[PDB]
Amino acid sequence: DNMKVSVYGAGNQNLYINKLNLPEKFGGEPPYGGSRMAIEFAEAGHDVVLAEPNKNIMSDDLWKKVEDAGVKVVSDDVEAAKHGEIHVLFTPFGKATFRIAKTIIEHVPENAVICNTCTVSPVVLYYSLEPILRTKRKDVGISSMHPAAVPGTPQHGHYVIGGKTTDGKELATEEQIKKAVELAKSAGKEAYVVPADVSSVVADMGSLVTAVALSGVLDYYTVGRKIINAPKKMIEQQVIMTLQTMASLVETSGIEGMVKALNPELLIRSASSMKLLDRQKDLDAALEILQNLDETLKAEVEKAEIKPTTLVAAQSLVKEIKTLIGGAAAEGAIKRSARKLFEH
Amino acid sequence: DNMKVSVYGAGNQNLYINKLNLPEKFGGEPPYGGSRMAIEFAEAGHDVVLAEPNKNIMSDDLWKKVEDAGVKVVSDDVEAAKHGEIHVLFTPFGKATFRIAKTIIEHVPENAVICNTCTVSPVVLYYSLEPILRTKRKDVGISSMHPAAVPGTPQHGHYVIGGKTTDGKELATEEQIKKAVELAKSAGKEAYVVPADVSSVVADMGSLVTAVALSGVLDYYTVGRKIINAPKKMIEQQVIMTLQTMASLVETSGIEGMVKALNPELLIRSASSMKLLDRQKDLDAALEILQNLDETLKAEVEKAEIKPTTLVAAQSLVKEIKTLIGGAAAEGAIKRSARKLFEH
Repeated sequence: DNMKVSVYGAGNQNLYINKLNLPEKFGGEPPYGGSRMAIEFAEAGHDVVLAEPNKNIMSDDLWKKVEDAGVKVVSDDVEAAKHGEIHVLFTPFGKATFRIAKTIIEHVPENAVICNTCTVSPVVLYYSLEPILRTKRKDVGISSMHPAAVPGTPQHGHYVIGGKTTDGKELATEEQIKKAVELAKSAGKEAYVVPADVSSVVADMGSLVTAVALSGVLDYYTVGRKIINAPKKMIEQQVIMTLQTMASLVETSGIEGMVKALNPELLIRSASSMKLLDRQKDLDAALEILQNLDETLKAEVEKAEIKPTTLVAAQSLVKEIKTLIGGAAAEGAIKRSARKLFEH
Repeated sequence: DNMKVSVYGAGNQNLYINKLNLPEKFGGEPPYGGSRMAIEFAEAGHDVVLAEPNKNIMSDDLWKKVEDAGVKVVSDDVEAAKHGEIHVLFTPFGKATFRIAKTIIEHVPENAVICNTCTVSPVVLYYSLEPILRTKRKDVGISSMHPAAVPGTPQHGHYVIGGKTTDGKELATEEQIKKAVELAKSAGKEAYVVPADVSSVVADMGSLVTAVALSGVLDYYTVGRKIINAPKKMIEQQVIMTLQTMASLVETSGIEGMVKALNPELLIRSASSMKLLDRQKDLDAALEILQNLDETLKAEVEKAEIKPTTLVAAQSLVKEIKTLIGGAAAEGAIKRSARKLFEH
């Protein structure tokens, strides 16, 4: 393939090189992140444009490397928009990802696909563009290419690609998803297609939380079934209640408000009595962490306010709303409320 | 002082003595659980009835201990219902909690309060009784009395009492809650009032999941803010996304379906490149656990089906539904869907 590829954002080389010291702490050599993605795509033979308005985002010697790989660098996102059949956003969190996506959407070629990388779930990106996608650009697809490590480090061995959602929504066509997969594979990375509604949870930075929370769920699942012989449905209900309540508390009250509501001291005492099995290293680590909370953090937790939080069964509620106001109106409600939290 | 108390359920002594091996691993002597609460309440000078239909739940010799404390044992829940001003449901069980509550609600004395102990959230218990509580028995309160460990063990030093919810709902009057607090304090216990919509997540066995998940969130919060310098709002959004997605997948697809959806092998690779600070023992523990999943478990994960699961911002969605159909109808939908998952 000789795909036309546009990458947006060179990546913050000061962060990677000078703050985090990736070369020594992880390995590889600069540049890292989006400009490295561009280099790898160009070396795989694709026709690559890198859009980066801020020339000072890396040293002259690193720009040399980008250029030597055959990457064409432009400062104007619209020029990049017109070039690519696939558009890869390596963009600074928040308004930048949404801003650039909204900037390029009116200019990308017929049937183009736009992919986020580390910032924003593809479902949220889709929602942010939905007024345009639903009508004038029904041809444009949304997907993602989550590296799961910083590109340029030896830890970067694959991409996670957001495909058809678990509830059957196709945010991009099969042809568009195949382009993302090939782009990942042509650059020697493995490519894993995952439902777009879960892709960011398995690959982005928050995967730390996913991994730790999951180990806790499995720990309890084992204790519950193998020691207590609690019914499976009950164990599942308790897991749902805990994860939902924490998510809802963070949503209304922030991390500190959530911490205030759950009360680490009380939590430690109850969780302690669940120390039963041979090795529950997750539980041991958790008890040590909660009992030695940051001095500033404890003070910031006591200052926090617990806001009104509604107990819900979320997927059961989604079904309830679909039957109540109809599929179209429910999806509208889900879209608008998702945007208000994750975009606005 | 010297209240009339009714306790329902003596507790599965085989579980406490033989499954959990409490006498050796934790301490104290049987009976444990509900019958031990009755004993302690009687030793504090209260007038106690213990309702237990199955006399074979424990040996005659353990029954002796209960009677010697002055506890009156009956097999009929309705008899206990007429006796108490406070009713304590010791049903770590399943739906028996709902059956007994529905049996006693028409028979409890004026102004009685009904408290569950483990597993079932008082908000859900309230919902299951709501048509009667909102019509014929507006005098009755619902609360909870979650022990910090199994009653009878040395580790049990406090109770968590479910009070007014975070969104300001009063399931019981302030006076009924203070009665519960006074009772809980029997035998020298501490008693803490926690909003009823979060009390079960802090004190029940699911607190294992709460503690471990919280340690992951705090780990990521620290790394995110102090090392990577990720914006706080980004960290909170990813935390919400992770917790919500795991909760929703378990709800639609079970533990096995959720694991299948998130894929521990993929998870280990992404989370590994977040081993980014001196001590992150939760992360270390999680990576080892995910890498050594139970064989029998793995086969049931490959057998599992990932069911339609909808990405949502739950509290934002609750607000959106309210603006669409009004507060009363929204609360109806929330109540019906909560009962469908947590009560059936």
